[PDB]
Amino acid sequence: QVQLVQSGGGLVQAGGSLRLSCAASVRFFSINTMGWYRQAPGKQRELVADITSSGSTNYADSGKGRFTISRDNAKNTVYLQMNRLKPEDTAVYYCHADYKYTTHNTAWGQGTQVTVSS
Amino acid sequence: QVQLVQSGGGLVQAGGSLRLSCAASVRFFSINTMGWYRQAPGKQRELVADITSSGSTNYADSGKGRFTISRDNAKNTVYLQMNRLKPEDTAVYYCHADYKYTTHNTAWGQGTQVTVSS
Amino acid sequence: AKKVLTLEGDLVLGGLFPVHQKGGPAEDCGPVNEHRGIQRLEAMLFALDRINRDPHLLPGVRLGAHILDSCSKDTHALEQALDFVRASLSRGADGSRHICPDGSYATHGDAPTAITGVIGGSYSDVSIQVANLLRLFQIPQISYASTSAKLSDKSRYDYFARTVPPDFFQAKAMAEILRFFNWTYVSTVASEGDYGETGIEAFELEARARNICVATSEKVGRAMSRAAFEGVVRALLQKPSARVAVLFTRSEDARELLAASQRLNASFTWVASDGWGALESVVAGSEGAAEGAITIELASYPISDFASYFQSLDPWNNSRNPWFREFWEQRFRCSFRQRDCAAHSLRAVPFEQESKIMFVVNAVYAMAHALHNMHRALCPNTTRLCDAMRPVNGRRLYKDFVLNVKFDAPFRPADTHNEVRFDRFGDGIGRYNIFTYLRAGSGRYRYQKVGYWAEGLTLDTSLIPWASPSAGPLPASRCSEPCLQNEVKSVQPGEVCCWLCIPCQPYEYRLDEFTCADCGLGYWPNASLTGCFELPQEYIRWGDAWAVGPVTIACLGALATLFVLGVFVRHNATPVVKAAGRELCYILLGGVFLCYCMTFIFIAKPSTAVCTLRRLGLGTAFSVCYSALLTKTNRIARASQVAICLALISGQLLIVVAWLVVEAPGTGKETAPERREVVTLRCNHRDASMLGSLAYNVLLIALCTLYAFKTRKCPENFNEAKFIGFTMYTTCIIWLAFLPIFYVTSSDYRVQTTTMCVSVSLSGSVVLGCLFAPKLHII
Amino acid sequence: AKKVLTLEGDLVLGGLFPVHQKGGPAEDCGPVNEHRGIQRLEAMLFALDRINRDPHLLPGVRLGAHILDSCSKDTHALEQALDFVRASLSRGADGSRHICPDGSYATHGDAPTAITGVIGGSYSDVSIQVANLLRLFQIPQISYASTSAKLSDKSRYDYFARTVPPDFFQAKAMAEILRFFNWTYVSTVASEGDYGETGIEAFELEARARNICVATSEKVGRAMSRAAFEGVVRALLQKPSARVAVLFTRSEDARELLAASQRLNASFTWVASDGWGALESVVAGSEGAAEGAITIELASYPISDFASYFQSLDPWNNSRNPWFREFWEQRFRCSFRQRDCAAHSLRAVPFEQESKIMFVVNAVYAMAHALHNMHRALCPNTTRLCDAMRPVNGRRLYKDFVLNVKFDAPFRPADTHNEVRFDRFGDGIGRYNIFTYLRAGSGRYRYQKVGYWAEGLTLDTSLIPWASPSAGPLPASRCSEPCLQNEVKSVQPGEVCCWLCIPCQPYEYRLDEFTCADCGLGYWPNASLTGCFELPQEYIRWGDAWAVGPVTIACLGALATLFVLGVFVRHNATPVVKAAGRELCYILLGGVFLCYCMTFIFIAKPSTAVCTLRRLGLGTAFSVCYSALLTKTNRIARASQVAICLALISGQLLIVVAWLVVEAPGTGKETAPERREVVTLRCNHRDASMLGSLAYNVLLIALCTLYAFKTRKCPENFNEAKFIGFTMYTTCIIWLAFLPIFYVTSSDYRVQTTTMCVSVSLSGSVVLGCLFAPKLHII
Ligand SMILES: N[C@@]1(C(=O)O)CC[C@H]2[C@H](C(=O)O)[C@H]21
Ligand SMILES: N[C@@]1(C(=O)O)CC[C@H]2[C@H](C(=O)O)[C@H]21
Repeated sequence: QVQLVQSGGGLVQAGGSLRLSCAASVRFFSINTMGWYRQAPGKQRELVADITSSGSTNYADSGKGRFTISRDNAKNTVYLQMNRLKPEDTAVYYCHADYKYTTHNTAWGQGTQVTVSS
Repeated sequence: QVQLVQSGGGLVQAGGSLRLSCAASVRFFSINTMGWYRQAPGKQRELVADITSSGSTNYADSGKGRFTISRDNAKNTVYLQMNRLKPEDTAVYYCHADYKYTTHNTAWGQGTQVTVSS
Repeated sequence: AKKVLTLEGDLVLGGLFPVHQKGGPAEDCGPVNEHRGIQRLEAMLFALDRINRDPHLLPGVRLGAHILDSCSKDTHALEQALDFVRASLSRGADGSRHICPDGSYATHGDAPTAITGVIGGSYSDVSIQVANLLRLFQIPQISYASTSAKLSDKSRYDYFARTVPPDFFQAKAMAEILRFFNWTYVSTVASEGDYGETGIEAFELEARARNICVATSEKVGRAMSRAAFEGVVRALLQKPSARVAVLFTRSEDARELLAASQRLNASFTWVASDGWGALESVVAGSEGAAEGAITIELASYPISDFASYFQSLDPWNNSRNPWFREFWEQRFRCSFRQRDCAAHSLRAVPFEQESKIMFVVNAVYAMAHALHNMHRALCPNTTRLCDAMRPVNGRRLYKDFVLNVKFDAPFRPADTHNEVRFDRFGDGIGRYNIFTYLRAGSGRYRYQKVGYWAEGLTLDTSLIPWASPSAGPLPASRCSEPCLQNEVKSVQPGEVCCWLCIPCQPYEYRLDEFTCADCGLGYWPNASLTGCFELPQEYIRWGDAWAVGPVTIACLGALATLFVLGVFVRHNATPVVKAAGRELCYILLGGVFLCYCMTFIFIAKPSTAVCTLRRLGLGTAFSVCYSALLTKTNRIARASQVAICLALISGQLLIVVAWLVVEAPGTGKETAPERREVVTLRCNHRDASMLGSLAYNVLLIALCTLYAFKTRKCPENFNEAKFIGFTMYTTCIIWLAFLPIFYVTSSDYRVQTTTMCVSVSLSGSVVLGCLFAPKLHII
Repeated sequence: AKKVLTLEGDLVLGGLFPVHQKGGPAEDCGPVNEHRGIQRLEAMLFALDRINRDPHLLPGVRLGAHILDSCSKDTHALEQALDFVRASLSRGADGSRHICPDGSYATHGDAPTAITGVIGGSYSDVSIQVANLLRLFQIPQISYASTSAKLSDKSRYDYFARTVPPDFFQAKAMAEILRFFNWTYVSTVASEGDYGETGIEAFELEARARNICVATSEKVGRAMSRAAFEGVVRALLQKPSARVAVLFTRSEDARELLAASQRLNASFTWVASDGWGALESVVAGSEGAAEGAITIELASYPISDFASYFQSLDPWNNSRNPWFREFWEQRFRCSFRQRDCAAHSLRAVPFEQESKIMFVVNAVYAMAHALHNMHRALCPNTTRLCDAMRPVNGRRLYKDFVLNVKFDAPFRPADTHNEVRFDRFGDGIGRYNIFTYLRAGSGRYRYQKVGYWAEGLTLDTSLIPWASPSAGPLPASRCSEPCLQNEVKSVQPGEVCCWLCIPCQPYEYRLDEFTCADCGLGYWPNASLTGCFELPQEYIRWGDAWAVGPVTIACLGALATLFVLGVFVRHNATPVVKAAGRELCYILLGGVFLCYCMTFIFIAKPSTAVCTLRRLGLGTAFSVCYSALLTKTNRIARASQVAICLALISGQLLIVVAWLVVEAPGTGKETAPERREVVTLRCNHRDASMLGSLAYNVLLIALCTLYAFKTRKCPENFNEAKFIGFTMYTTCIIWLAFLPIFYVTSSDYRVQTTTMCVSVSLSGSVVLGCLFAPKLHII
């Protein structure tokens, strides 16, 4: 299998820019889709970013224009940008990768907490 | 899976008549093969009788002519008759059933001790 | 921190219920489960209360409760249920811990309550992961929802007696349902663990037993995302013929699968296992994607007492359930910190009862009955906590009291008589019901029973919309559509499920199941009587669509010849007619009648028993001119007329005798030529005979013509003699010139006859001109 | 009773080794295992003894040992290893047990030694069954033989760091091996357990990735009998094309499988996983059934130090191993009660070392190094047992010291530099070797390295007997043999693995990969240059294999006609010749030369740009007789000869002008008829014009003959007049007779030249007779 390593937590004011970078190994596993979800402890996760390694992408209902994402297959890495920040953006962001080895498994990583102030 | 139930053990005189019965519940399982094994605690098992369920049967090295066995599929039961027994038949005899449900597993039963005197 | 449901009792009963559903990568379990978690927990609590308030069941001892959460996971379930075995391991290890207080009753101020009996393991994987730890400490287990196929054997999971049937009956029901709708091409979706794999393997076994195949089998992991589910739906969409989708997933698993299918606008008929059930949260948000979905659930009936107990529940009075407050918050979308949803009540909101409520109720009742039987067998005199109840052995209780349960099902309807018992393998009775997702209401959706399986499947298409004839043909999933069996034959490759059909040879019809039948020789492939038809219309070769013209012309010429010959023989009183004999006119009239018979026998007569007569007719037609030429050469060679007529008759007789002798009327004809569209009914006996006879006639005609050619001038006759000689010479010449024409057409029946007809017509016209030349001279 | 291997030490190390193999239904485990159990146990003992005597690794603390038996079962291994978690649970529960002796160090006279680290789980199923219980109590685990694919993820089996590669690389190596030998039709055998299922699924994945398919996948259970194995071999024999057999079974499992295969006289090229290995007990008694079997083993090297220690072993001195005495009894077939095998020694008997031995040794060292890391993490100053080592937490040790091991492999050969390290997922390096069971010796058998897989497979066929060219073709397992691609095309059903090939249409050759190429139009299907051949021999139709006779006779007649005409025109001095004009002789000579040229041109001339000239030639040939008839009817109608010749020339010119005008020398010809065996190179431009010109010429000839027939008697000329009139009449009759057959035979082109030659020869003979009649009269 494969594990995901995420980094780029940071602590910036509202309206600033920030980078989340998540990588993983290949181990001859064709990664189907690399995505980013948001989730708070004790709640249900929501989808905010997806890259199907073919140019297709889909974001949340409120972030169809913002939240640009870029995936490179040279190192199997994904980068998510934070340009417009809201006070409600407090849930933990988790990066995931889907690999198909007789199971269509999805592997997650350790997320990074982001905090915004007034 | 299924299990085997045996009956008809005990202590008999050497050279006497001994009959062992082994039955089971079919539970829609296609029973392909049923036989009998003999072993001792801490030792290996050896087949003594087996029925291919097609009119063909196989026996052990010391049971070419004797140790006759017959199976009825109405109740899925095996009966083997013993006529000449040496004091070396102290080992417990076990019966096995062969069923094919994606596993080719073999079901065994409990142990009924058979004893022979001088 | 973690929450534990603790209820004080004389005999504490363990419990493991998945109140929380599958969580994300942050925590072990996130959102709470309302159907599987809350309803079954409250059902167990109500069963415990009813048992404690039942004077006929455990009147002295009290049934306690020690209930934990599994978070729909294996590792979490194990770390939670570790206390169940801790309670016994502490007492086991405290055997030598006897110095200060006492010998056998050493207490340390915190003694966990011994778990003599425990129920739980709603998930198959959780069940198998906890059963090992339970049997390691002699703790019996009774399940209520796990139907794994690998839990039937007692070698590994010896201390496991579920109240539900295994996956074998469920796979048989799915196979019978798929065979009832003639579904052959099947696609399956599984889940990682035990339940999915065992169910899929059993389903493939039953399908191969029912002549059903599956192209691809899909699986899903534990940690999943919408992207992986969308990829699964896309992979399922790679084969358009896979209209059906077999699922062995869980509730939230099927919910996410439906969401992914709806997001991709994928249309499928969904057949699933008991994981789907009659739940509303699974189909919530994916109503259109679940249209016309077949769902199989275990046999169950609603309970009115449990429903009344569940409706009258509030977080204030129900302080014994630690997850009840957060369940209320999640259900009503409120928070107790703000103190806003205090006036909300569950009575107003409609309540749907879980199908497996009766299962856990019967499991608790069976455990209580086993404990009562133990109390009656060990300490029958007293009714309170007896001294024999201190050491509890799981082996004896399981092998003598748990497996020997047979009692009327509690809270059962009065219409039926349901009895809870354990089979030889400690499983439940095999019985299932079927629901179909239909638009029963105007906009609301629900589940309607469409049949049941109990040692046999019974279904009705009246309550199924897509299966009803009003909606049209039912959605069928087959790799190859049934082609036209009349002229297309299917090949049998190394398979038993799929096949391709191509048309066989056009001259053979399809009768067998493997290869098109030949139906013999000389028969046309069709479906007239049984396998192919017979066309005997070849022997009747009248036809004459465009050949009737020359035939009618020949008959008209023959009639004109008869007319002019009659007019001539009637004019015998003329002096020029008296100079000729009376035999020449008679033999020429015979020859003209002979060629009339020739055209009559060539226009209408068949070829059954006329062919040898036809050869005799050709011989006589040749002998007419032969006798004419013999008379011509005999008159030139010199009572006399009598000798000439006798010689001509002898020559004709020898000719016909040779023609009859050379031919052998045997038996045997050609079956059929290389081409098979038309049969042949012809004189396939001896063509060399008639060819040799014709060659002999040509040779004798040539010899007599060379005999007549020696004398080019006849002083005994006037200028008509040279005309007659030239006519004979030109007839011989045109015969020898048309012989190659007859030769080159020796390839088919329809052409060999028209050339002979033209030849005999030309010969008749030549004889007509030869007879009219003296008539034209005396005209 | 049960046997426990206890070795005193400061820090005891847990261990679980399957000393006993699978037993019958009587007891949990019966006979002892020699290669798997005893060898690995003694290897661990040697590793611990060498580490305890190593000053550079744990000089102060002593590594104890608590080793147990698994009996090759999951439940037995669990109930044995329960003490590992008991040792920690007692201390955990004794936190509140503090009244009399003390607060935190309460002792009860029997305190089990805490198991800080434990190694074991040689079987994948045993490994996964024990890993949950180990992680429930914060106990790290390091494996040495289990290569299950479900142990790679850290979500479930977090506390598991094996020293062996997972099943992924093994399946990759199996797929590369099966692709190297062009093995397509494959049959697999599995076992009831995680190892078998995951290995089979990975194998099917890599086979579908390598265009390889598997028809049936067989599985076996734990409790098995020879009858079930015989049935498995019989089911494998149901498909004769399944020459290869993939095995993911155990050691004794493969042994019984080989025994059943030998009992049924079944021949297979066995390919198996690491379960087979280089063991001799598996192939014992089934040498013939194991002939030519490919086995994959984990990469390792023998240890010389352990071999000397293993050979110098006796039950008397080795009192620390409880199973060593019974192992000696089972190996030497003796009993210590009779005291007879005391003189037997292991040095004389040859000793075979297990391949995985060094593995567990490395594991031990790894664990020891982890302990060393602890000595450098909490108490680096002191050397002996510090107070910080009392609480041992598995999380910190596993996540900071066990997963960060990187050290030179102990007892490694000096030739290579092998380094033991843990990857990102706590697995081993992916590298395997290959053995082939061959008769290298006279009668003995052994295993020989025939290749290795390390991020790429490398094999040599020189050391493989059946793969060598000396033994012939290697045994290949394919569903369908490769048929002749020249004229047999394969259909593409709904598969990618198997196919069937049938001969396509004869007129089309097979070039594409799906359908036979059409080879265009007019091209014969062959394989001459690239895809098929072209036969332009249709235009060159000289032939005359049987038609040389008539054409030669026609040329001879034409030459004789030229000769007699020259002799006649040279005899013009005769008085009879002076009575006729000189223009008739000239035009008749021209006509005879013309018909001779037509006879000579009907065979040698091509059909490219000669058809129009041929039509003009037939026109002129008919115009010869036309002018003859015109001069005949002009002489009888009445300077005069000049007018007659001018009229004849004008008529011939008008005839040829009309014949040239009616025809249109355009472009376009027929491609090919329904039959495709031969191409047609014909002047398929305009034949209606040709037949219309012929009909018009015949009509004008008939009109001229009707005009001339009125003056049948010619008193100006002598008896030659009636002769030439009759000649013209019979030529007209033969022309009108040949007209219908000419119009009808136009369907066949080969007959066209023959009938044209026959017609021109008949016309030439007619003109020859007409011209020789005066010569015969004056002869
Ligand atoms: N079919 C399952 C099973 O463990 O047998 C798996 C998913 C789920 C059903 C439930 O009652 O919650 C149960
Ligand atoms: N391949 C196995 C495994 O558990 O990975 C299963 C059978 C056996 C090998 C051993 O070294 O004993 C081990």
